[PDB]
Amino acid sequence: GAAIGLAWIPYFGPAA
Repeated sequence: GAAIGLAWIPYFGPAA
């Protein structure tokens, strides 16, 4: 979704 439900990973990097 990249809306809100998935707003934890950014810590590791959006383009992991």
